[PDB]
Amino acid sequence: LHMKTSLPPGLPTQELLQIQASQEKQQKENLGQALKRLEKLLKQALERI
Amino acid sequence: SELDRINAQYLEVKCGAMILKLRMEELKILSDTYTVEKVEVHRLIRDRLEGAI
Amino acid sequence: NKDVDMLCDTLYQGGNQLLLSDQELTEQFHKVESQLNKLNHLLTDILADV
Repeated sequence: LHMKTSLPPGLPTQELLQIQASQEKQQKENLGQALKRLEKLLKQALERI
Repeated sequence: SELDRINAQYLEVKCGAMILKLRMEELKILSDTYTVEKVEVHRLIRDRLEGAI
Repeated sequence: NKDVDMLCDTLYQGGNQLLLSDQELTEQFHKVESQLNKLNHLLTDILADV
């Protein structure tokens, strides 16, 4: 019953897999395209040098 | 995730600063290149080249 | 045991050192910083010449 009641806090590991997949994919999607746009502007500045 | 978000927001804020600094240097060199006299002189050059050609 | 195993595999992602940050995003930050440093060096050279 301890093994049925002493579960660690938060949603379990098999659910934590898609939890971390969703969180890391939204973290990447919010930032990587912004980095690409920044690099495009920066290389525009490089060719304007 | 918040750490990377603040990092990328800092990069987004900072890149525009040097982009606008590049713009300031270009615009200020353009301003100092042609004074009040030089603009009218170059307009007279346009007129003279047109009249010759 | 399986839960512990793929939790460790997901957090390590093949590196002995822990990878809290997204690794390809981290090297994207590094190359953005390096190219920004190169652009800043060119800009400061132009500022010195001006």
